[PDB]
Amino acid sequence: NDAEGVWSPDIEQSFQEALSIYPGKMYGRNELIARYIKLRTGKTRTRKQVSSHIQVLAR
Repeated sequence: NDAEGVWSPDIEQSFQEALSIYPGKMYGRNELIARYIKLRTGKTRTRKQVSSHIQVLAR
C-alpha cells in the first residue's frame, strides 16, 4: 500500500474538515424520543428520563 501517499496533506486537510462537519453520533436523539412520546401519548417524559431509560435497557 502506502499510507503517506493515500493520506496526502491536501486529502488529510479535507478529511479533518469532513470529520468536524459530519458527526459519528446522532445529536438530539433523546430529545427526539421525548418529543415522539409526547406527540403520540400526550405524556411528558424528559430527555434525561429517556437517556436514563436507554442506559437501564442497554444494561
